This record gives sequence, C-alpha cells and structure tokens, in this order.
Amino acid sequence: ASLWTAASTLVKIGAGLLVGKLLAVSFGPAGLGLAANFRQLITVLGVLAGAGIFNGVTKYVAQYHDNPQQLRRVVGTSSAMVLGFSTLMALVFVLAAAPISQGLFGNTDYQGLVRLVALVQMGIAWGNLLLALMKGFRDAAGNALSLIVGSLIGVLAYYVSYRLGGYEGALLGLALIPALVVIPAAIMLIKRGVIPLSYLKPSWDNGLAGQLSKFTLMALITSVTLPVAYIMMRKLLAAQYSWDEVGIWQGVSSISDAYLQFITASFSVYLLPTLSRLTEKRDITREVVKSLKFVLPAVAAASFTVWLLRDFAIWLLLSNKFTAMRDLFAWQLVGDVLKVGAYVFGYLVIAKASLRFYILAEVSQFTLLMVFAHWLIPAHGALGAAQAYMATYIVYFSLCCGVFLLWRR
Amino acid sequence: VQLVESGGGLVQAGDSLTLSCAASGRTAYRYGMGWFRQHPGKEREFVASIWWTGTTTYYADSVKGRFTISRDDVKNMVYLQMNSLKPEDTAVYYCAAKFYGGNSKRPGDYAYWGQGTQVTVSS
Amino acid sequence: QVQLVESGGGLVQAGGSLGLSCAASGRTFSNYVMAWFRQAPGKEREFVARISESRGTTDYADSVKGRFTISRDNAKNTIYLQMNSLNPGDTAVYSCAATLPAWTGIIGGRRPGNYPYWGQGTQVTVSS
Repeated sequence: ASLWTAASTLVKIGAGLLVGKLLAVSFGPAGLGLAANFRQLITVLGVLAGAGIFNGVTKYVAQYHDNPQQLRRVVGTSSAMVLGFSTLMALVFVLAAAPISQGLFGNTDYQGLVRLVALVQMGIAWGNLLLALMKGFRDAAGNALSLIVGSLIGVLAYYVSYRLGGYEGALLGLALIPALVVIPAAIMLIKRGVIPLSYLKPSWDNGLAGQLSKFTLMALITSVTLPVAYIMMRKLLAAQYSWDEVGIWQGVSSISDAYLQFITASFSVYLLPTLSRLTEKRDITREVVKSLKFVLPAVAAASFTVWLLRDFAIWLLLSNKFTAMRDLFAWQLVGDVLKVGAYVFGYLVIAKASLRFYILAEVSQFTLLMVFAHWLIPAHGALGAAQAYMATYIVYFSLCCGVFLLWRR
Repeated sequence: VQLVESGGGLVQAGDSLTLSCAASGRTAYRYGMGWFRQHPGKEREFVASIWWTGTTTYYADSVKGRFTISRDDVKNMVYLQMNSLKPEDTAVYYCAAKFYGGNSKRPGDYAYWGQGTQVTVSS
Repeated sequence: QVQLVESGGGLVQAGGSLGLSCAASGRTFSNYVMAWFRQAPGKEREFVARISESRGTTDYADSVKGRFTISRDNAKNTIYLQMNSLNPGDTAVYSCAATLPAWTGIIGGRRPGNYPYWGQGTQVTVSS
C-alpha cells in the first residue's frame, strides 16, 4: 500500500521535473513566469473541481463500504456534485474566458486557452473522482497504476501540445496532464471490478451532501487564499520588472517543489490518520512534537543540500539562463523549512476538521504574504518575493507555536 | 568595483556606436548597471539601466527603441549599443553600478561611477 | 527584456496606403520571430502578418493577404508593415510583437498568446 504510493509519487516527481525542464529550456524565464499563474489554476482545479469532495469521498466510501445501500448513496451523491459543478465550471470558463485570462496573464490573449479548460477540467473532476473511489475501496494498485499511466501519457500529451501549439500548447499540456488521468482511471475501474458501475448514477442524499459540503468549503477556502495571493504577487513582480524576472523566482519554487513532495507524504499517511484517533491533549502534543523532531531535520538537510548544489540544480533541472536565482535559494529554502514545519500544525487542524481554525490559518498566510510583498517586491524584484516568502513563514511559524501553546494550556 | 569606459567619439547623424564599460572587481554579476548622460552645465540624466539579474532593462522615452543596454558577465563588460544617433544625444556618457540595484532613474541610487566618455554627433 | 516602440498610424482615406514601423531595443534581434497584430475595442488581438527569424518567410491573415506587406531590417532592429488598399475593416490599434521560434511551434504562429513582448500600439483609422 505505502509502496504503491511511493511508486506513484516517484513517477509523478520524475515527470514533473521532466516537463518542468522542457518548459524551461524551450521558453526560458519568460515562459516559466508567464505559466506559473496558469499552473496555479490547474492545481486549484485539482483541489476545487467536482466540489472538491474527493477527500470526503474516500473517507465515507471506506466508512460505508460494508453497507450496500449507504455505499451507493455516497458514490451517487458524489457523482451528482461532480456532474453539476463540472458543468457550471464549463459555463464559467466559456463566458469569462477573457477576464480570467486578464487576471492570470495580464491580457486577454489567452481566451481560447481558458475556454479550452472548460472541457479539460471535466477530465480533472471525473478523473479525481475515480481515483478517490479506488482509494476508498482500498485499491492502492489500481490507484497507483492509474497515476503512473496518467503521468506517462501526460508527458506524451505535453510534448505534442508544445511542439504543435508552441507556448500556448505547452500551457494546454500542463492542463492535460492531470486531466488525461481519467482515461486510465476509468479503464482501471472497469476491468478491476472493485466498484459496481451502477453506483455512479447521480443521486442526491441531503445528509451526505451536507457532510460532503464541508469538504467543499475547505477546497473553497484553500483555493481563494494562497493561490490568489501568489497570483497578484507574480503579477506585481511582472509589472514592476518583467515576466522574465517572475520566471527567475518561479524556478526556485519549481525546484523546491520536487523534494518537498516526497517529504509531504512522509508525514501525510503516517501523521494524519494518527492525529484523528487520539483525543487527549497530552497525546496530541506527544505526536505534534515528535513529528517535528523528524520533519524539521529532514527538510533542513534536504534544503541545505539543494543550496549546496544550487548551481548544479539550476543547470540540471532548468537552464543556465536561470543562473541569477542562485541567490534566491538561501531565502526561499529557509522559508520552506518554516512552511513545512508549520504544516504539522496545519494537518492538526485538518485532523480535527475545524473550519474556524482552517480559515484562520489560510488567511494568516494570505495576509502575511500580501503585506510582505507590497514592501519587498517593488524594491527587490524576485529577491523581494523570495524574501516575502521567508518573512511570511518566519512570522507564521512563530504565530503557529503561540496559537498552539495557548490552545495546549 | 571600478568602472572604466570607452567607445565614444565623433560620429555623423544616423550612424551607430557601441559604448563599453569595463568593471574591474569581483561579484560583478550581483551588481546592477546604468548609463547616464550629462550636458555641459546641466545635471546628469538617465539613459538606460539593467536589473542586477539581467532579466529586466529600462530605457528613457528619448532612448527606447534606439539604444540597447546589455551585459557580458564573462568579461565583466556592460555595453550601450546606440543605433540611430542624432545631435540630441551629444553629451558625456557615464556608466554607473549598484549592488542588487539597477532599477532607478536617479544618479544617487548608484554608488560607483566611471570616468565618462564624450559622444558628439554632427549634422 | 526586449521592448518594442511603435511608430506611424493615423487617418487615411479608404483605398489609400500607410506604413507602420516597430523599433526594438534588445540583443540578438535577428533571432526573434516578429509579427503584427491589430485589435478593435473589445475584441481579442487579431493576427495580421508575421516574418520568420531565418530565411525571412512571411505569413499574412486571409483578410490582408495581397494588400499588406511585412519586412524586417535586422541592422536597425526595426520591422515594417506596408498597408495598401485600406478599407474601414482595417480600423484598429496595430501592435508589433516579438517572440522566439520555440514559442510559435508548428501551427501556433498566429496566436497572440505565443508572443510575450509587445509594443505600445498605434491607432489606425480608415475613412469613407
């Protein structure tokens, strides 16, 4: 099970580095910067499409997998939420394609790309639902093979998209990578025969829909905080300097997201299920502290190694046209430690399913990101964004400990 | 760092000319550069500058489209390729430097300066 | 950062002619794929003409083919657009655009989103 997840995370990382490298070598810092706001929208779609209930889907599919009547209502209401929201999403993308292009790119020259997303997001919503269902039925193999195939065809789709369409093709490729996974997930769901197909018939259970709505509010809150913040910050950096300067700072985040993904799963399936079962404050503190005793030195060592080979990392994963960001590593990699450090406090809020505290944590990150950006970015450029990213999580980590200590007492 | 300029001289209207600023010192990649012009008896004015990362360049209205500023970090040289020269460009040209800078129009935002080179253009 | 400056435009009688020039301040100007785009109030920027970065191959919109001509002068970092046989359907804000060959692909040479560097735009108006 956990080795299936490792296989998925590995192929996903390798393919992500591969497509990230090809995008860098082909379109340079201007392309990496211009594409970042578009890549921010795709990940949000993976978070907030099909009502963003797929975390709750897997939880309740496994909870009611023994009761056939309640299992059918869970999958049935999940398909209904996906169908309704995927269709409304399509209408939103065809009618507001120009204003969405403006917010993401600064001009309306990407309307056709935004309108095409209306069809692409359907594969993301339906694909992630089929993956969530396979996770709920404890099918780690069917989940992993679907992700591996989806990553393999995503590289093929991205290569053909950018060769034909140019830069806007490469952007379409970045959306097609998570959307095409619905092809192997569907084929795997069929032949593995774990889930009856009639269960996918859209029905509506007001009980499960309201409970699954709480997962929708989480994705809603998540999608309109840090993504919105990072969008305005890259836009302000581009306006005061250039999109080429945004790609300098974007290359730093793109390099860190590689090793920061494997460490994420090291305290995801190992920490989140454990923090849910425990109920005593002493036992909560005994695992919050002991998780930091492993997570902090692990990211510190990994990030320090990246800074030790900052020149090699730039040359390897990107191009020597990104050499200017070697000075950004010290500030961003520090902020990475404090950000992942505060993740332990974030997964504690998710384990308690506290919407109140989840809202407070996301807006805290959003605010600190916005204040520190209006001061650093207009003066220091990409270094200002890397300094705002570090100043944010230096304060946010310290606030997270104070909030935890008050809550602990 | 120390800046030593060259490349100026007397040219006719409409011809090109390239000015070179040789920076002598270490960590020249972390330094942003700017080109300034000065009329006899008037203050120094902004012509062009490059961001210290080398991704962004800034030009004045009377300059944009005509002159091009670039850098060669292998030789620690900064260039000002002037193309459609006109008598209005007749001045003394200074190259300036600033650590983690190069995005200002004011001369006070530049620490190190060059000796200056005279560019005169007739007709 | 390649920056473009438009020059030209203004009033012109129907059937007449007009020349439009774009000047670029940047390095290795001959490496760039250069193009002309136009746009009416509210519409998306529409392709007009494009000139390659190597042999100088040109490409024109179906609505300007035969009337408009694009050309480049790499020694002066400028491109040109000669517009002949102007009709009221050519009243737009014309913009020059620069990009590298990889951004265009094989079929993406006419989409404005494949061009990251743009000029200021100049107004062109045809009478009747």
